[PDB]
Amino acid sequence: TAVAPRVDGHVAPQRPEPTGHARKGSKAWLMMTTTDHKQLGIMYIIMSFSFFFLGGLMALLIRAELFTPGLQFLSNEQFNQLFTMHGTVMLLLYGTPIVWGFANYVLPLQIGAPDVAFPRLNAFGFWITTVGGVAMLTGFLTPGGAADFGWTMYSPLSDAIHSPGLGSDMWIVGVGATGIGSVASAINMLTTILCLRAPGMTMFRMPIFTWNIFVVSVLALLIFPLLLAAALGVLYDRKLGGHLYDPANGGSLLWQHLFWFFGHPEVYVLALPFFGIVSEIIPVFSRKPMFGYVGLIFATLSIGALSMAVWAHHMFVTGAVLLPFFSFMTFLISVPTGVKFFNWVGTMWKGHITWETPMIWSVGFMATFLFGGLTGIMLASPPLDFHLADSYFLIAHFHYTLFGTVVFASCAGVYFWFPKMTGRMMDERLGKIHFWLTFVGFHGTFLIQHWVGNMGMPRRYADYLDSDGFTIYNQISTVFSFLLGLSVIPFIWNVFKSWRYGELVTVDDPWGYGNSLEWATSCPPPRHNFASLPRIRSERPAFELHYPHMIERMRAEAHTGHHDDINAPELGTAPA
Amino acid sequence: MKSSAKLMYGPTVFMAAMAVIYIFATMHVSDGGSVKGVEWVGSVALVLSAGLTLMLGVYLHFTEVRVDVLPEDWEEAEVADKAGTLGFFSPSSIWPAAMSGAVGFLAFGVVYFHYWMIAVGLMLLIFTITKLNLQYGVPKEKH
Amino acid sequence: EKKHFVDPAWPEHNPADGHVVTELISKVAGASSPWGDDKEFPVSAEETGYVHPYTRINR
Amino acid sequence: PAPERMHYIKGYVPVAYSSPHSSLERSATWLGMGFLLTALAGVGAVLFAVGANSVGQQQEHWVLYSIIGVVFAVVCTVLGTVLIIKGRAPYNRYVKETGRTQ
Amino acid sequence: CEVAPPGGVLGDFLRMGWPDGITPEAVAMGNFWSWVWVAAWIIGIIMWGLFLTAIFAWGAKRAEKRGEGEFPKQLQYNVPLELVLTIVPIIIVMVLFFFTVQTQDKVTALDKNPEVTVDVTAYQWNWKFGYSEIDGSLAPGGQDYQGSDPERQAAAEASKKDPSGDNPIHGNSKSDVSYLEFNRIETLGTTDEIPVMVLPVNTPIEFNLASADVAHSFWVPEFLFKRDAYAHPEANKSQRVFQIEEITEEGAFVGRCAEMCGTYHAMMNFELRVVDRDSFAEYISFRDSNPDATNAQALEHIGQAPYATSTSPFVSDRTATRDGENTQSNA
Amino acid sequence: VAALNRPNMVSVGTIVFLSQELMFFAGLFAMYFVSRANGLANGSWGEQTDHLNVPYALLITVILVSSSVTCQFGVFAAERGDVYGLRKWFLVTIILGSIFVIGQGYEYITLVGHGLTIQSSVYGSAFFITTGFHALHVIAGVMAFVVVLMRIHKSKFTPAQATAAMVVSYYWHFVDVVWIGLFITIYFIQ
Ligand code: HAS
Ligand code: HAS
Ligand SMILES: [Ca+2]
Ligand SMILES: [Cu+2]
Ligand SMILES: [Mn+2]
Repeated sequence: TAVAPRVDGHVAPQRPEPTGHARKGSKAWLMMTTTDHKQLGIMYIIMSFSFFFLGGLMALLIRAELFTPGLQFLSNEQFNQLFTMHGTVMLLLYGTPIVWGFANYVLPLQIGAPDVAFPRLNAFGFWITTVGGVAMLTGFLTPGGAADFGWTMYSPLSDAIHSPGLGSDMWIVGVGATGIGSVASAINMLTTILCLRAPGMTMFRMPIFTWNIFVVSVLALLIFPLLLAAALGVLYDRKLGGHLYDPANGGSLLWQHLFWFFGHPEVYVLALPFFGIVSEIIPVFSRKPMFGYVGLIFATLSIGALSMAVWAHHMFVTGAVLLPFFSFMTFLISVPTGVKFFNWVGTMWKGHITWETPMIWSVGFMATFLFGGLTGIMLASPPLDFHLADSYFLIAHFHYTLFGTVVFASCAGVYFWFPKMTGRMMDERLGKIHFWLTFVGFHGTFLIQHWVGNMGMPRRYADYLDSDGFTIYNQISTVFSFLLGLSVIPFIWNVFKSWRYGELVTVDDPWGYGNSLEWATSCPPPRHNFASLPRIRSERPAFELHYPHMIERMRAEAHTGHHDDINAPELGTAPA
Repeated sequence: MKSSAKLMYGPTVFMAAMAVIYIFATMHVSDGGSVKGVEWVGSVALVLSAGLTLMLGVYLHFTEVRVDVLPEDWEEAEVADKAGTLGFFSPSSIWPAAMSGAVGFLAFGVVYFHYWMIAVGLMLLIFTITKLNLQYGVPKEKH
Repeated sequence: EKKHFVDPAWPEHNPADGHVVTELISKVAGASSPWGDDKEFPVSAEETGYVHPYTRINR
Repeated sequence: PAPERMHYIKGYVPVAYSSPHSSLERSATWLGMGFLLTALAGVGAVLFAVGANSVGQQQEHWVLYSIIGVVFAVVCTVLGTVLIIKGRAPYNRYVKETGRTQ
Repeated sequence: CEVAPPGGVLGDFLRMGWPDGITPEAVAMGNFWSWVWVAAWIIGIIMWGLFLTAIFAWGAKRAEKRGEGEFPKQLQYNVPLELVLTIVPIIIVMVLFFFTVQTQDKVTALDKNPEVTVDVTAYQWNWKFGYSEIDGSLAPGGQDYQGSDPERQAAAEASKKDPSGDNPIHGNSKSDVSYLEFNRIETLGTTDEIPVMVLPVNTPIEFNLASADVAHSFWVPEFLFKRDAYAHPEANKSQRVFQIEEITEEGAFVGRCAEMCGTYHAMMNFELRVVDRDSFAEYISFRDSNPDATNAQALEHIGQAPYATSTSPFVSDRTATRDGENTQSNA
Repeated sequence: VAALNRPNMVSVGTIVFLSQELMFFAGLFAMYFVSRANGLANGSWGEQTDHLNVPYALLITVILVSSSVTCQFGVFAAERGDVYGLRKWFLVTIILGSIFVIGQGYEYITLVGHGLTIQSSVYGSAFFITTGFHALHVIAGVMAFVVVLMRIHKSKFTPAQATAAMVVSYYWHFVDVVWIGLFITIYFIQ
């Protein structure tokens, strides 16, 4: 390794300015026209969370109407529209765009890139995602309302006869446009990984988050065009009077196969990047590496593969699918998703854990997602799903999984990478208030709905009779739901305060023990990310950059075995 | 590129296996709780899902079989080896947002199914796509 | 030689080295610049062509 | 020409899972990984056939399902374990030739 | 599973609110359920305990106090343990799947001998039940009874092709209703009447599902089982039949719709009422004797309550519903 | 050495994109094959396959594959640095693809003119959705060639404009290949 000659009159790069100080009119026209992955990342993130609050509104309304038996303020149509558009907003206008926002801001920094492969295509992906959001939500502006069918849009309930209103077509084209955005972002991320890496960073020196974005990018590439094709088939039936989705054609199970082939890989597309974020966060606040790094790569790759085999476990109660095939392969897709916890526990095993805010959020994620996955494997056996399918047990499952990933772990990412986005720290007092409001609210909302579903309350029920015995549980669940809704008040105020008067970050790595390469540059990064690059010889370059004396330990203790690597002779024929 | 090209062969093998298994199972395996017959949607989707990874994997393999030892894929590369021009990247452009709005017009024209709206939407789209592709080619003004 | 035309704005090239660019392969990491690779920047304000106006607006 | 090994001084220990001799770059490993993953479908088929015959079902065809399951599991296992070991040949001779395990 | 779960409060905790099961298939499913929950709570205990260990033990404060230093041991790999904790999941999953195959094939077989057959017809938004076959040991007159209603059925068969010449769907008319059933004795549920469909105890039953328009779901929580009623079940490749070896206990049990079918999806309910075997024989004889007798008249004719007990109809007033008044007390 | 040769980024992005349209047409192949399965289960699929004209589709296919080799000669000219050759061959490709779409239009007017519409049957629906999405991709390909030609009109022919040509050629090769799949499934497998 060469030693560069020191030179005279050297001065370090000038650091860019933090947020809050920006002068009037600076962002307005820049937002319209920018190609910077950093601004597009921040815009993705803010847009997704805005839609998150907008969908949680509808959720609170649903929970209000279930508080007591009867239709106190909603009708039947409006309740149907409400659960439909809550689910749609939460998956396609929060989860996928926030995946791609975190990816856009962080991934070029991690690989040591200046820019993404196709910057204007990146900007197009963002703007078409926002257009899709508008297209979906404008159905409420018609007198008939939004779409009534759930976000799964079964057939023939979605055909021209059984759903005449135009809100359904608005749902269709908006979901399609969100698919367009998802694929543009995938092309960008994948090509940027393939082409623009810093010298020394091979594929097996990238962080865990980058590998996860790799696999989900190929998943999205694989699945979102199929969604668009099937949705256009539905629109073809409706506007052109086609016959492909008729029940006499077998058009119900046609739609179910096409949809869920798209659909389960989409929930894995949401899960894997936030597994990535947690794999970024925990090694920093443990002062340890990521335990089982290469095997963790193989786990992510196996999830990317197996995701295409397990699609039809959402169809056990149909009397149409091959039960043993998909039950077995569902139990198989659970195993590499289970290796994650063992790696994370190994990372924390006898480490020196500092309980900052993002670490707290990550451990809350693990605590919730463990229960979500336990619930899932019991949904994966048919003899249990025959009772639990389309019950509130299923609602409890998929909330315990999604709220673990796209909410808990996404908030962990916010608290973790707020310095790199702003050059300012967030308020830790409010951070923990937000954490505990969220924790109490979520567990008290959704934990009792397991019993509510097991007792025989189906999903998507506007009203029920008080003789059914559900009322007490719905009441407990609704009170804690309103608590969960209150959890965002300190969060919004913490982002708003800290962006504009928060504690200034003076150093390039405020947490101290940053592993990945984004912590080897300024806070915030310059326009082109890097005013200088270190040497890269590990999956944690910034750590070997900040702690030279540690490399001796970092390299020697890395394996359990007595392999005697230090005693070897000089390998190169010459240093030339 | 070299490492990343090999990875596409894992999913390809697996999905080819699952496609053939799914096909001859769904036509062969009897059951009480399910009907017998080849289930075409999953069949076609699994085979073309293997085809996607086969396409991209064989292309990236066929590419890396004729690329030099770049500093990116070299375990001990020095930073100074990558010095020089890196590439052209657009500093800014209005046309992505214009394309998003054009697509929005088209999509709304479909949901309402006004044919003039579909026409105008396709014109907005093709015009803005052309302007994006012609952004850095517009000749200098001449008298 | 005349057995096929080559554009004026094409760069210097050695036929033993393969094409300047081909479908799978290029000589630059990102995209290729629309101003030509054989051009270098910055130039001088003279050959920029730009004449900066002088304006005075009445008060 | 193909590249020569990297230079390492005495007392230096790298981490290089994508070095030239690293099998993870060799492609036969990755096919063998795919076949190792595929082998579990046969075991699923065996458990299915056995358990469906155990409760008095699939009696017409359970022997064939179980046989195809075991031969699928076995051929996948042997093909994958040899595509792997073939892929790991260069690293084995490298460790035979040089002092590092990394 | 064929093993009874643990007893007492442990069993009540483990099944976590599952019905007890009025049929043998339900008992099997609930047993498998209780046992997998024992396993799941064990796994959750150990993993949550590791997380709480990470909180209360491996903190940095305690390490700094006992003189541990700046950094911990930087161990990145234990390759044997990685293999061990890879395969342990797999070999517990294998036993899970073996018992899954067992319990499933117990539930979903057709190796039974139905003595009553029900044709079920969901529509937007109610049910129509009808007795398709009865066994001569249980039917009127002591002879095997087939409940097909010939002319009302022949109309449905005639619908297969429209005589006006449209016929786009593979040769059939769009509105073909041939696949539906039109039995003689039929219990048509209405907005104001819950369909109380009557079955015997200790008798193999077959259910033959279908829908007239969209996809519905026949869910009975006390069977611990549901299946979807699709229109054109043959074309949709859907197994339309289901069978239970017996219904173990007489009573009155509720059943619901579980596939979102539209606006009034919450108002599709029915009552599976289970009576003594001879009481069912007398019921079906009475309705075979009186084609114009309502279902409530026959329920009264064999001493049962006339109207649904396990649920009730819905108020059907968008205004008055809001104060809690949602039954209409048509009983 | 002058410089190390490395992957063409724009070609990589184009192949990652042409991965998308394969899975786009996968759903349409599903909507075709389930419909075919049910229609042959009735024994009534062949009551609309007789509307087809396999010779006309075959000459159509000849025109499209000819255009596909035309744009390859154009890409050869582009990589040589030859702009006039690229103009020539891309124009002939535009012409042959235009002939393709207008012949497909004639076949559509023929099949509609003697009965087969979208609503006439499930067959007509599957036929028109599949062949219609493909025709729209062909029209987009002709648009792309046109945009390339005005690009090499307005700006100077550098290596950048050459890569811009190469990837439109990628796209047209893919469209042609999808027509091979459509042709065998629609007119021969039927
Ligand atoms: C982020 C979003 C989601 C994730 C992640 C997720 C994870 C799983 N899900 Fe799911 N889910 C189902 C099964 C699973 C399984 C097996 C997993 C796996 O990821 C879970 C494994 C994950 C773990 C993290 C495992 C724990 C870790 C360890 C280390 C365990 C050690 C023990 C072992 C290995 C042995 C297991 C044995 C024990 C006794 C514990 C099934 C069927 O098996 C259905 C359809 C059924 C129906 O229609 O009702 C379903 C339905 C849904 C829906 C549809 C809702 C709708 O219709 O709108 C959504 C949105 C959703 C989200 C998500 N789900 N899920
Ligand atoms: C990412 C995925 C998901 C998340 C997160 C999520 C969150 C919640 N869910 Fe959920 N959900 C339910 C309850 C909740 C509640 C109470 C929350 C909570 O997290 C929501 C509270 C969150 C809030 C966030 C509320 C505060 C509101 C604010 C703060 C508004 C102000 C806005 C702004 C923008 C202020 C600032 C202004 C500026 C200008 C800056 C229930 C039942 O209680 C059902 C079953 C429905 C049924 O009938 O079966 C359900 C159904 C679903 C379905 C299936 C939909 C279907 O059946 O078709 C999906 C996929 C799903 C996903 C997700 N859900 N959920
Ligand atoms: Ca209420
Ligand atoms: Cu799933
Ligand atoms: Mn369902």
